[PDB]
Amino acid sequence: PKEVIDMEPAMDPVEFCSEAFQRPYQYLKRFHQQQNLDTFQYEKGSVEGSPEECLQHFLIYCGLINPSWSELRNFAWFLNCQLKDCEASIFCKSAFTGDTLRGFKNFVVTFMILMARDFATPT
Amino acid sequence: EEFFQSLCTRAHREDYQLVILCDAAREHCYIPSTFSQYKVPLVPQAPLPNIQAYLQSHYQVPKRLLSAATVFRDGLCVGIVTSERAGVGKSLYVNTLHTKLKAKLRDETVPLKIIRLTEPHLDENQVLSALLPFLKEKYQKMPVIFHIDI
Ligand SMILES: Nc1ncnc2c1ncn2[C@@H]1O[C@H](COP(=O)(O)OP(=O)(O)OP(=O)(O)O)[C@@H](O)[C@H]1O
Ligand SMILES: [Mg+2]
Repeated sequence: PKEVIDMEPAMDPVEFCSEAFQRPYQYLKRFHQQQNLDTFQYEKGSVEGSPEECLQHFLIYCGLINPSWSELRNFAWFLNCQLKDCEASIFCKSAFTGDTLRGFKNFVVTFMILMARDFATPT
Repeated sequence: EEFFQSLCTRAHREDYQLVILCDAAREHCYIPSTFSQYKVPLVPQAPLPNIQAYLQSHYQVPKRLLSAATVFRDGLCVGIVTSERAGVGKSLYVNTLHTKLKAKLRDETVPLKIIRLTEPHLDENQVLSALLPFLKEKYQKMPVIFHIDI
């Protein structure tokens, strides 16, 4: 993907409309710029993103320099399972009912970047 | 050698075009040594894009034929999906051509035969044995993609 982002979209769009790429991109798009994460995400549909922009976010947040597509797929699916577990648990519900829990999902996504660097990143 | 000698003794057409090609650095063996008087010192070679255009001109499937090649690069019947480093886009690309053959020519039911070749010193009997129960049937002469994976 690094060699078709300077020369040449490239990612398969059936993966772009998949849940497994869209939910991590719907969090990383709101996470790149420092927007507030209080409002709820994943309304089960694709937001206005492009394959170029979500490819660029996955290239800049996976950590390693020249990845293959398997490694970005593993990174995105790991973030998918973790944010799906974050959406299935009641900590976002208790954040909605308590209103002093917020800002914890920046910690959540950053610490999955570190654990994902442990799991899905040699070199 | 003695059989070629027998055929040139008995009876043969004297307009025949027999060409032999051997590795030049393996000359101490039998057949390039005992045919050395018919040595042709030019070694005919064509350039690369001429060979590419020749093979592509014969691989070009004509229209109105109901081929699976119409979802490849406008009917070329043979492709090779290669890459320098492994694990990038190849099998998903083959799957996108298979779903594109599912889109055009509706009511698809089209076979995607996958033939994983995973043994050293490639055995053609494996590929032949995987292909014999398949197009000896006459109802699978509908368009099928085959994906040999060396
Ligand atoms: N362009 C792409 N965009 C997104 N995901 C992709 C892309 N290409 C491949 N993938 C993902 O990568 C994984 C494996 O891809 P694929 O089977 O095409 O790789 P490959 O090049 O054939 O692999 P290998 O050389 O290991 O056999 C799958 O999960 C697939 O969804
Ligand atoms: Mg593959």
